[PDB]
Amino acid sequence: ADLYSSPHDQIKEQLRLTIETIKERQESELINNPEYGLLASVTDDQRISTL
Amino acid sequence: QLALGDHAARQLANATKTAPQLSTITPRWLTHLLQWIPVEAGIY
Repeated sequence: ADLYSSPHDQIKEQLRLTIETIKERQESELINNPEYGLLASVTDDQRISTL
Repeated sequence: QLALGDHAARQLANATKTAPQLSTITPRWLTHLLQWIPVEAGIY
């Protein structure tokens, strides 16, 4: 962090990439979370199958 | 004893205390003589 930070800040770059990964994980959780996910939340009356 | 002694009298007195002295300190002439150049990102 001290030595290799011009023209780019190393800590900020690492934080940005990690936050991107975290946001992708959040998108995954919104769908596949076992207790609050959409797929778990749908009801049997609202579930249908292809013909 | 005619009067109060120096050993007893010092208990009311504040000593002058120096910062600790370090024997290994040297003038370090070479650092003063050299010319120092800044590097942008640790590479030269």
